[PDB]
Amino acid sequence: IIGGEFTTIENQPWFAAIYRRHRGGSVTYVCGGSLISPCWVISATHCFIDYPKKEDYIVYLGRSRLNSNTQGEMKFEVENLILHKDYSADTLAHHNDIALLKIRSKEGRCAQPSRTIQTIALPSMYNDPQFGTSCEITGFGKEQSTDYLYPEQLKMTVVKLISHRECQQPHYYGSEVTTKMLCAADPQWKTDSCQGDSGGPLVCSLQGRMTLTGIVSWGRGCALKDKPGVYTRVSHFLPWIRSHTK
Ligand SMILES: NCc1ccc(Br)cc1
Repeated sequence: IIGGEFTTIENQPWFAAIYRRHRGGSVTYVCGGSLISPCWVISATHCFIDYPKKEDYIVYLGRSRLNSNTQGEMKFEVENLILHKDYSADTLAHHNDIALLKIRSKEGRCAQPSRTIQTIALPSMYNDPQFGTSCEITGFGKEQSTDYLYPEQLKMTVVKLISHRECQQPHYYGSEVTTKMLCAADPQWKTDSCQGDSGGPLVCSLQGRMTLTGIVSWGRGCALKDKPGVYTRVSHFLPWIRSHTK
């Protein structure tokens, strides 16, 4: 996350931290995700397309730090890694960039709510907030596009949903942005998601409830003028989600 502030998992208790196991025994961070039910984490297909075996991944919930332990955290294995059949990537854009991870503990349990772990609501079919609405994004991604390290503490920031009309303009992304996506950015372009924030939540208040409106997908750089963050539009994937969550 570029700009914004350091936070803790209690302020974003649906946030899932996804890592990959490495030969040589190293484990490194992959992407964010969101807990949409006790057994299911939603994320972005692009995080996993290169290495699609579930056995390689580990999901933490309740985790406020990247490479050290948080009290109350819970470790899970990936019982089912579901990537979208129609995923494809442009030079810039990714399409149908959505994924599901079915989680279970080695002891076989799914997630139990606590001070640091909660599910997040899906939006109702085709129901998104209006443009100009303020939403929050969260992640362990880079603090500056040029950095080589990820921050050790979880960050969040606030961005504003931008109209399709406006995200169409050729000084933005043009044809590359579609109706399966949402755009969001800072009015002054000073804060944004960045590399490593992919798969994480874009959270908006909807019917007096924190709702998972977007999934961090792609952008031109991070926090660059006229290049807002692009997000998978969750409200247009409910059939995919309901079907594959059975
Ligand atoms: N795919 C990494 C990335 C995602 C969002 C923005 Br904005 C920038 C980069």
